[PDB]
Amino acid sequence: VLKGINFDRSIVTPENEASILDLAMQNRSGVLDGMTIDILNTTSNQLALFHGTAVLQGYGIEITRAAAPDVLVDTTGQSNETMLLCLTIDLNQVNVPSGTVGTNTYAVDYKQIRLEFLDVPTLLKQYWRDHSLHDLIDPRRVISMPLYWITFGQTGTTPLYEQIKSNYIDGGNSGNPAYGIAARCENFNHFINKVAVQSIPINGVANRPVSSTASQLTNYKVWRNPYLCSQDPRDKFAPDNLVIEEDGIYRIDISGSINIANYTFPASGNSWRVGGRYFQIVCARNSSANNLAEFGAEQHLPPSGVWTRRVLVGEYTAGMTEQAFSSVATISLFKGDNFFLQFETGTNTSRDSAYNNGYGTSGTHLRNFSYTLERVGDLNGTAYYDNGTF
Amino acid sequence: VLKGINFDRSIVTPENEASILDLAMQNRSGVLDGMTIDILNTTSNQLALFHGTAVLQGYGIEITRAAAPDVLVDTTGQSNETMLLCLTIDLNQVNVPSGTVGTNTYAVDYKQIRLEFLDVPTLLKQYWRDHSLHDLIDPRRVISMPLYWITFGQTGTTPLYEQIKSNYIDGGNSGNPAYGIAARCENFNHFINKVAVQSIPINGVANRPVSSTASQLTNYKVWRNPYLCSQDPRDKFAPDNLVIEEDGIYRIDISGSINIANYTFPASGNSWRVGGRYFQIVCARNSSANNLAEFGAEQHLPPSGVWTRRVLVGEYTAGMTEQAFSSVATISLFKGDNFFLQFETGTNTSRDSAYNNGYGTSGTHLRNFSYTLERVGDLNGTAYYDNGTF
Amino acid sequence: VLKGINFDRSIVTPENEASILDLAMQNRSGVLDGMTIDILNTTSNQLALFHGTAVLQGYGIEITRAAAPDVLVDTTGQSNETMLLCLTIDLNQVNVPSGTVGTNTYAVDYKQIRLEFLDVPTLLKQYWRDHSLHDLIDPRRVISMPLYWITFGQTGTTPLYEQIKSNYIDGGNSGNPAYGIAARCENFNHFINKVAVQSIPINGVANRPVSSTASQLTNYKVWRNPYLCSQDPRDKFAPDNLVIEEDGIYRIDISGSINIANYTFPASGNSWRVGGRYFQIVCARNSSANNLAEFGAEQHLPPSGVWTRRVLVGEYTAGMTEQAFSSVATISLFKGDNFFLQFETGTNTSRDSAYNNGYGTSGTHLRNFSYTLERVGDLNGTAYYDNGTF
Ligand SMILES: [Zn+2]
Ligand SMILES: [Zn+2]
Ligand SMILES: [Zn+2]
Ligand SMILES: [Zn+2]
Ligand SMILES: [Zn+2]
Ligand SMILES: [Zn+2]
Ligand SMILES: [Zn+2]
Ligand SMILES: [Zn+2]
Ligand SMILES: [Zn+2]
Repeated sequence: VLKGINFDRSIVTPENEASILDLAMQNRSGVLDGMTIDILNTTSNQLALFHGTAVLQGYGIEITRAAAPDVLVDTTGQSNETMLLCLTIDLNQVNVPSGTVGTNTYAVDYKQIRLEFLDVPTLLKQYWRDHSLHDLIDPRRVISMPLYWITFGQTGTTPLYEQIKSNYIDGGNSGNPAYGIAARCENFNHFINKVAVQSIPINGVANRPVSSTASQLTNYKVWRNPYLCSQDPRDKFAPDNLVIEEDGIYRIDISGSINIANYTFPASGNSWRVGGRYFQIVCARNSSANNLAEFGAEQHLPPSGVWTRRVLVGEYTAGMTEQAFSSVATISLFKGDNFFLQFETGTNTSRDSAYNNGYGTSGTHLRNFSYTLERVGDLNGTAYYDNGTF
Repeated sequence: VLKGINFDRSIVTPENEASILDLAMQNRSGVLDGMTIDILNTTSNQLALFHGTAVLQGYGIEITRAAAPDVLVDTTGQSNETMLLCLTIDLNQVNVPSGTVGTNTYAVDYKQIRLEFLDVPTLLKQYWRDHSLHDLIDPRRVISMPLYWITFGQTGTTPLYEQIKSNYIDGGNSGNPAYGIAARCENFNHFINKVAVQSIPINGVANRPVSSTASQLTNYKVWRNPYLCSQDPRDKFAPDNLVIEEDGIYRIDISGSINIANYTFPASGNSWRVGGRYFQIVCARNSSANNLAEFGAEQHLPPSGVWTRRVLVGEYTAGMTEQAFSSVATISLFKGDNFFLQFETGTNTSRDSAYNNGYGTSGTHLRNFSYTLERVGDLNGTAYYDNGTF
Repeated sequence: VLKGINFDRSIVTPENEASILDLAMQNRSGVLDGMTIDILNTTSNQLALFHGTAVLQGYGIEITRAAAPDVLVDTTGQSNETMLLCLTIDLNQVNVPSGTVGTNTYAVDYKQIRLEFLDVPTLLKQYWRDHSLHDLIDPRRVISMPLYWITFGQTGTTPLYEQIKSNYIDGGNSGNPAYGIAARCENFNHFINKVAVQSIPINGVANRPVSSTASQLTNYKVWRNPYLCSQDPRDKFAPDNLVIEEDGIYRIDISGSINIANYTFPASGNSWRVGGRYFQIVCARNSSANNLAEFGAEQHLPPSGVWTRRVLVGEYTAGMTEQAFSSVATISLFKGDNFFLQFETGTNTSRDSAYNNGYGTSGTHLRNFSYTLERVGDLNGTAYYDNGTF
């Protein structure tokens, strides 16, 4: 029958308002404030955490402050292991109330909530990002959120820790937690290698032209949303590739210029005319490598016929020292994909190349180059096939 | 007096949390999951629907699963008619509870909820998109959401069905249901007709250059959000025009290049110089035709002085074989409007035309052309006049 | 201990659903409908306001309609002063219920809610935009939202009023209240002054080329979201500068063309070649002046190393009459900052200038110029340092 949830005679239940808060959170779970490690109160038998608030699939969880230590987690028996400190909801457990709402003594022992140590495969099997308490097809009773990588040493030592920033809603994303910017950078200058195909380094290090003969690897300001993407973990691909952590339709914006752009000089033989040289800037996706996503999670397989390369800018050099370009596109990306940008031209400098024979500032380079990658849509349901192939 | 809704001594009512869920839904109503037709359990006297969840102006509605058939709708008396299967809320009705919260027997017969067949004019008069239970000026007691076009044949036959996808929150839009992408496409190539003004086909079919003498109508990947826009229903305008289904401020992104671009050849008579040829790419809106919106609904009239054409790219050809362009603009669009893109140039190929005299690959064409149309703002209240004219 | 908020044995409190509604409002407070001044029922002793709804840090406030006047505020004792009419929540007060839920006589005198007159410094000390009832570090018990600037004259006169539009969620922003468009304009034409550095007027008045010898100051359609930005209050900077009212990551889109663009004419001395002229379009931020934000509020100080200028377009003129450009960038902006756009070129018209020696339509100018400024991300927590410098 047709059942009302929010109607005059309805009873508003706990799952109901949890389902409402989950909707209000754009189906994202995470720590809203605090819940960071407290090293001062951390020993070889206990791990301490500061007070804070978290939302796990619409259920509000709080670590209360008093007097510190705000909370203590038992580390006894954990040694010579890398574990995940997890916040877990277990709906098979029973919450035990005590006292009364009449007196001012009502209290609850929330046995449905746990702070625990799990190994990577156990967490993955009950990770909120892949499974749900509210799931249509496979509804779960136990769900977890990883907070920290905890590396325990020998018995009697305090452990090493690494925050799982993808599970903390810190800032930059308040208001649109499941969307917004994935990656962005400030303007940078990058030397064009004398090759037909090359990636543009989008991860914070560019080969900056410094003199008339030399270029040097120089850092530039870059930012990544750890919930949406991360720098490739393999050092071969780390300067150029992003790993996508979340499926969706993304917008890619690029702008910059090609400086010291090559062309065929106007001479009497070519009727005093500029011979333009073809170049293109492409964005690309690649899913050949599995397990690139956080925790080595299984990649989300793209639909059949999915794109791999897309031209953003395709034109000829125009005989000027510097020529500007700009491009904006929406593209489908999948969890576990590599995402990168490529510059493409011919290799014959006297005939078809957009680059010259010079080096450093005297050689062809990208100048004032920048990009923004933003999640703008999801790939749930029908969209996966209708919108996911391009 | 100043009344509190969420305060210590307040009583949180059903309309209250419905108003909260409606806000959390960005004032969009629709089926969240399931509620699709069940043909196997559909006869000539009954129409079956699968289990699912829907939100109608903040009221949660559920069709429960058990044993199938999840729900049955009476089709007796319906013959030789095209009807709308609607989910309706009727606040004039009384919900009948039974049993008790003490025993485990509390149940409700939600007579305020109906699955029914309505004709187009009846649905339009109580459609959630145009009228509201929460409305300030004209508050309603009965509101409906159309789910399927149901075409009943002769007495004794099973009917034909067409899903009303604008009223299903399937995917691509979870998290920002009233906004996001309206339309997007992959890169395509389109031959420029030897005319002064022409539309660029944005609906999935382009006139692709295939040989040195010929171009052929070729499909390209395109996607449309049915809640925001649809392909024009008139075949004359179907390859080029979108119909806007929702008012708002939209962002239009375009990029591509003009290939085999025409110019005046450098000769001794013009001092060995390139004679550039003017062209422009414009976006346009037109509201002369009423009833283009879904169900033939009345168009929303734009404010006085509203724009009709906007230049996105305006420049000269530069003497190169291929020249890239890009443009991004925010524009106001109204429910019932036609939206389209136009390429504009001169008609004299030896003097002012951006196009040449060739055909197919030998003729001037758009190459790597793509666009994204996105809803980025609404036109409610004051914005209608301050932001709605451009 | 781990406390549940939305769990089976939990008690859902007023602060809880207020915290839920605040999240659903993207942490924005404001009037949702009505609450505008009622001049007809306004005397020299009372100020009247129409019925309406407002949300203040998740608490729903309503002014009820009956018979008018919907509400009356005591103006006795207020004379020869500019005051702020404020809606205030005071959690130190006690809400007084009466009657019973059994009979149909339950009512509450919400003493925690006040409509009052405050001076600018008092409002600033308890303004919702800077302080919170839900705040982690400095939780407050009293918070206010300014609705109108009320200027009282001599005793016996009705006052003058100015609506505080930043605190009214009117339209354009329903669904994404804390984000969306900050500023946008229609295409305009603007004469390039014969200087090295100049601002592009983004506030609705351009110096439009009208004849072969003259340009004239002409209005163009522009829109600003008062919650996000305002026109600079100092007349020296009013045609060009915006004041940012809210911190965040913003997207800036620009497009247009440079018409009657200057270049070195091809002659026998330069081997019949076009000598390109360098120009750049930059966006800029400046925080040297404090108190530019609404109510003269203290500016939010940017992180150390913050950007001040960013190149959007950097290239040479290409020998054509008109050359198009486009650019999209994400930038950090802070409350109290000035934001503006600059056109930059050389000053020698016979050597390095992108502009010529002509005036009006015969002189170099921006044609079909437009922009969109949009808030796309916040700068809360860690983002302030990681994302706030660029
Ligand atoms: Zn649920
Ligand atoms: Zn996954
Ligand atoms: Zn976006
Ligand atoms: Zn309401
Ligand atoms: Zn309508
Ligand atoms: Zn948008
Ligand atoms: Zn709170
Ligand atoms: Zn402030
Ligand atoms: Zn945005």
